[PDB]
This record gives sequence, C-alpha cells and structure tokens, in this order.
Amino acid sequence: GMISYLKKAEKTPETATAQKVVTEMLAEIQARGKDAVRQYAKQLDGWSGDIVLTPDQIREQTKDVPAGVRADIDFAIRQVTDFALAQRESLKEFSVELHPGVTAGQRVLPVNVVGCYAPAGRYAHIASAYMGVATAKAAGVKTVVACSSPFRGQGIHPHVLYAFQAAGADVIMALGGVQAIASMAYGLFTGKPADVVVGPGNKFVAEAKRSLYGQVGIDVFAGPSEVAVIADETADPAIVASDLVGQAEHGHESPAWLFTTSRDLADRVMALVPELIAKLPPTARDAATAAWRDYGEVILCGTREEVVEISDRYASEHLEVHTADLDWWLANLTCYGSLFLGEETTVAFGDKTSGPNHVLPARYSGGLSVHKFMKTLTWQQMTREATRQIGQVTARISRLEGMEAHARTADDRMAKYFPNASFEMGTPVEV
Amino acid sequence: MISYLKKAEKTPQTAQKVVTEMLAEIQARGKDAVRQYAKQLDGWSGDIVLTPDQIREQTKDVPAGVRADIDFAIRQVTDFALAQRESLKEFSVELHPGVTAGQRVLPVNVVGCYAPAHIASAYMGVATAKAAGVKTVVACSSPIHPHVLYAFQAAGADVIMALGGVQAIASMAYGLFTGKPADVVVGPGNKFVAEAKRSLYGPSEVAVIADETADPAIVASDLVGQAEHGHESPAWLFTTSRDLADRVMALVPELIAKLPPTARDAATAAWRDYGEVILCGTREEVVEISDRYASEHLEVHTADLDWWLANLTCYGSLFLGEETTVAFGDKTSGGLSVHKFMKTLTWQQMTREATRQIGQVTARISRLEGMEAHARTADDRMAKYFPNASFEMGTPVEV
Ligand SMILES: [Zn+2]
Ligand SMILES: [Zn+2]
Repeated sequence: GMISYLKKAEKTPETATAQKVVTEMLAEIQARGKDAVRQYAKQLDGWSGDIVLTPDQIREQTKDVPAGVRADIDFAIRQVTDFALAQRESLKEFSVELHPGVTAGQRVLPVNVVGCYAPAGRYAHIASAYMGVATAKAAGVKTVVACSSPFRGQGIHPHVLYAFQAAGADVIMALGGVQAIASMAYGLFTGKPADVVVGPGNKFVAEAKRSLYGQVGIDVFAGPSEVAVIADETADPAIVASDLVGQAEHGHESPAWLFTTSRDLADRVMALVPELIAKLPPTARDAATAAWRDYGEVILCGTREEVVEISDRYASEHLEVHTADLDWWLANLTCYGSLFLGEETTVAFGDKTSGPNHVLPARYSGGLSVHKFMKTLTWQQMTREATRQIGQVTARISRLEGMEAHARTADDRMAKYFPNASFEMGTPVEV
Repeated sequence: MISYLKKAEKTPQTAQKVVTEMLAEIQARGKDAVRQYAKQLDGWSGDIVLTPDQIREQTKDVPAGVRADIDFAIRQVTDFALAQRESLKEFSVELHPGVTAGQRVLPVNVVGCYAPAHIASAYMGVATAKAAGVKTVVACSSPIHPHVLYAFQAAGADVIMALGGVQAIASMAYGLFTGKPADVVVGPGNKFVAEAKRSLYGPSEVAVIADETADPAIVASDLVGQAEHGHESPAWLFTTSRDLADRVMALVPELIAKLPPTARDAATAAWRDYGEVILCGTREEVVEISDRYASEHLEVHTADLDWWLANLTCYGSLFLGEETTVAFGDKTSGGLSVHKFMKTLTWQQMTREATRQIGQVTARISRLEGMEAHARTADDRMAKYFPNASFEMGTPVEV
C-alpha cells in the first residue's frame, strides 16, 4: 500500500512566445519562399553559402573524419537499421472476406518524403542526427531530406554530415531552426514537400513542427533526457548509480528516477550518486549536481505490482530493469519509451526507437519508429450478390436516419443488379 | 493536361473558450459539478450511469427487424477490425550477436466514445475499441436516442452514460462516475466537444474516380448521396472522360431536384459551393490529383481496378468498383482504427559478450560528444564483465 519517497523532486517541471515567432516566420516563408529562407539563414546564422549540398561537398566536408570514427558511427547506425527493418515487417497487409461477396483489406506503404532535423548543438548525441534518417530509410521512404545548421562557418558539423550520409539521406541542406522545418515542410529547394518532419529541437523548432503538422509534429519525446531504473535486491548499486548519473549530465533539468523494492539498494544508490557526480569533469559535474538535486527521485515500493503502477505513471523515455525474473517485467510494464532489460544493456548504448511525447499536459501515442513513416490504407470491394443483403440494410437504416439520398444509392443498385426482385427498402423520407 | 470543369465557389467561413470554465468547475468539484451541468444543459436530473435494466427498458420499443439491421451493420465493422488487429505483430529479433530486441503490442485500458447523424457514428468507435481488445469502453450520448443506445450495447460498450457535451468528454477523461480515466476519447462532436477533447488530450466528403466505363447515373447518385449531409459536404469527380463528366454535371442537379425538401436544400448548396469536376489527360494525372485532395471517402468506377488499388496513395477509405458504395459504411475512419487503440512497446536485452564491442563503441562516441558520464556507464560494465581488458574507450573529457 504505502509507497515511500526517499528522495523527491525538489522542483516542479513555459511561455509560448515561440508561437509569435513561428507564425511570423511561416507567413514570410509562404510569401517569399527560398529568398526568405536564405535571408533568415543570413540574419540568424550569418550564413551566405549554398543551402543544398552536392555529393562532392559532402565528401569534401567529411574527408577529415577518421576511419575509426567512421566505423563507430557506421556500427551505431546499423544497430538502428537492423531493428527498424524487423519492425517494418511487423505491420502486414491483408485481405479478408466479410459478408459473403465482400472483400476488404489494408495496404501498408511508406510516406513519400520525410524531413529530418538535427540541431547539432554543443552537447548533442550524434544519434540525434542519424536516428530519424536511418528509420525513415528502413521504413522504405523514397526521399529523406536532412537539415542541420552550419557549425562554424564552413558547413554542417562533419560528424552530423557523415551520419546523415551514412544513414542514407537523399538530400542534405545546411539550414537550421524554423526555416529548416519550413523549407522541408513546403519542399523548398527540392520541390518535394515532407509528409512529416522529425528531429529534436528547441521550443521554436517544436512549435514549427506543431504548426505545420499538428499532433504528428509533436508526438515524439522532446525535452530533457530522462532515465529510470527499476531494481530489486539483486541489482548492483554501483551500476544503477552510474546509469542515473549517465543521463543527469545532459543538463540541469534531466530527470533521473529509481524505482525499487529494496531499501538497501535505495540507500546505497542515494549515497553513491553524489560521489559519482563529484568525480565528473566540470560541465557534467555542475549539470548533474543540479539535475539530481532538483529532479532526482527515489521511490521505495513494497511489491512488484506497485513498482509497475508508479513506473507506468512516470512513463520514462528510457527505462532500465535490473531485477530477477525479467520476463515478468516485460509482461507487466505498460508505459515507457523504450525498455532496457537486464543489467548488460544500458541507455547510453542507444535507443532503437524514440518514445512518445509523454510529458504533454497522445501521451502514449506516436514516437520515432518505422510506424511513424507508414500509412495503412483500407479498402473494400463487393460482388453484385453481396449487395442483395447490404443494399437492403443500408436503404432501411438510411431512411430511419432520414438520409433519403443515401438510400437511393442502394435503390439504384438494387434496381440495376436485381431487376426482377422487390425488396423492403424502407419508407421514403418526405421531410 | 488538367482542367477544372467545375471549381469550388467558396471556402468555409472562419468561440469555444467556455470549456475552461466548465472544466475548471468539474476539476474542483467532480461529479457534483457534472451533475450541475446535466440539468442546466440537458434537463437531466436522473442518474448518469445507466444500469442493465435501464438499457433494456429504454430500448424495448426497438423492433427486432431494426435490431437485426443494426447488428449486421456493426458486424461488418467488427469483423474487419478483428482482422486488422492481427496485422500488427509482436516479434523478437537478434541484431548484432547477443543483442535481442522486440516489440510488444498491447491494447490501451480504457476508451471513451461520444455520440452526439449516422447511427454508424455511435457504434464505430465502440466496436473498433472492443475488437482491439480494450477491456473498458465508456460510451456517452446526450439524453438517449433508443437507436444510439441499442448501438452502444450491441457494439459492446461496458459503461453507458446519459451525458452530453463537455461534461461527457471531461467525465470520460477524468473517469468520473466509473473511476476509470479514458486513455483516449473519440467520437464526432460539436466545436465545444472539439475544444474539450483538444483540451484534454489534444462534413462527410465523397470523391469518385470514373473512366468512360462508369455508369454516370450511379456516379451522380453517389455524389448526391453525401451532398445531402450538409451545405458544406464536398463531392468531387476525378475523370479522364469528358462525356461522363458532362452527363454527370447534367444529371446531378436533376437528382438533387427530386430529393425531399431538407435534402434538396442541403445538396443544392453543397453541390454548388463545394462540388468539383476535374478532367485529366491520363490515369497518372488523376492519381496525382486524387492523392492531393485525399478524400475521406473515395469510390473507383473504372476498368482495371487493381491498377488504382496499387497506385492511389492518399485517402480515408477506398470503395473499389461500382457495387460497393460510401453509404454501405466505412471499416475505418481517416483516424479511427484498431491501431489507434494499441500500444507498441520496444525492448532490448544483451549478453555480456555483445557489450564487448557495443560498450567500447559507446565509450568512444560518448567521449567525442563530450559525454563523460555516458562513457562511464560503458566503462563500468567493461570492468565488471571483462576485468583485465584494456580496450580503446576514448580519451576522458576534461572540460
Ligand atoms: Zn544521453
Ligand atoms: Zn453519409
């Protein structure tokens, strides 16, 4: 019954002045198209060079990326690709017979164009650059357009650019912020408007994606990196603490949660975390100090079932499980971004997918995966014979609804397909 | 090679802020506050949650012939939804040796359905959610048209509530009366209901593709069919045949004129203001157009139906061939399907051996990104699993 907070969030988790800026910028971009984008690039980034990169510029600007660094990025990207490919196979097409003579089915096809944004900020994961691109390509999307702002006057940060290329981007553009999102959405420079745009950004990028796409633009986890660990008495406190500190270095708002049934484990982690932080270099130390302090939580529960309940409520983007009987946890947890089962894997090793935007005040729906880039289209087809029954039912129900024209769609078919037969087609609507 | 033989004459012209007040009251006061708004908006001072007896009583007047019709209609949605559910598969896969990953597929716990009209608008949400395996479906309808109430029950609603508007949506969302907050609420609603759902989790088209083999009488009747809904119902004809386009453009007014008053009025306005007839040179141009307009309901009256099924890429629901038609009913809405009510959860697990490579790749990438704490999670596993190892884990971050 009694859940026990050994450590509480000492601060609670947003002005929408982004709304004005985006409205204004989109208005301008709708008006002047490429020239407004190019001018925004100049005013905001000081950029005067080419927007669309050529295959030669790509090779040139990545030439100084060493083989060891390239092989590591290649490896990381392949982990994503291999999972996305398997996931693509998990949504099947089918046909099914319903009422005899009725056939219906689902087609599954990738969207035509996906735009991928990489903010390439100072403290960014390279995975932010390749995850969208790799996933879209593995979904079968035919055109992936990738944007990242110029790094230091030369062009796109070379690692981000290498990642874009290695992940299979079809077009790469040196563009940042709202004007990148808008250029992708409207198909500026390529003539290929994006069916969806993905990629983490500041509140302006978020707001442009919302404005242009609605819910499908804001249904991916955004905001400070999270980590949660479920642990029982078998868990190693030194590993649990390390993992929490791992994402706490992201910045002062990064939440780090431990859910446990072991008082002993909770106690040791709570003591270990500050010690681990103190041994980080300055930027990380200061970042994690604040993050652990204001957003770090430790929750001791009596039973496994209560852990599940609170974990499902918190719905961490990244959820590690360090327990005996891992099968039970996979079977019983229901809300999270992605699950890391067992001690061996860990959050830093990387996501296969990105979870939904669970911190939205729809919380379970969306995320970055192949499913985001797939359409399911439904169809039906009937023999004449099938309509004998369905025509009747439609006419009658229709006339009960007062939908006289609907009914005649059925009358006309009944007349045409069964000329020498009469049917109870309902009493016509006079009103 | 594309010409509009009939264009749309206008676009929809242009409030729902009270929500905040109703909601703020409901939040602070709960059931009481909702009960308040029941008498005040619907003249209801009975119980909200109906009991099985009430449901049987209030639907006892509904004849067995009508019930059979509705049950059948529901089955044609249910049976499709059951197949569609099985199209999203759980799986496990081995990536890099010793890396296992997978996908669970889980129905949500609770769905709320609002029915404010086609009876289909009442049963589509409920039947879809039940076919998806949702264990609790709450259905609301402002006080209840016996057909709507019969539809809820026959479709498999678990709780039915005589409740309307924002009260209904907020009730289901907060889970007042039942104690079961909906993971999502669905239904057709007014702008108040629209803003209510838009706060809490935030006209019927018809298009016909026709070639020279199409019967223009049937094509006209079908366009007329959905025009009769309101004055804002769009009815689009995409065609490669001027002959059909003219004969349709000719017969539509004559069909409208023969409809009873309300429908005549509705369909006149709609056909005038929103009707479009677009002639194209090639099948490829029709596809280009159809996909741009992405009609919610798209009929195809052509030779070579397989080609259109293969090439059309944007629509809500395809009606393939002449025999079926929009009035027969959707299987899904473009949207509402079983997929809307199911979660995908992804997981990974690794052997120690897998981390030998994955951990050192991670440590090196992490340190290049300036992410020292990240790198240390890899270091710590390497030390635990491979104690005497000396792999390249990258230079520690000093900054
Ligand atoms: Zn991280
Ligand atoms: Zn209709």
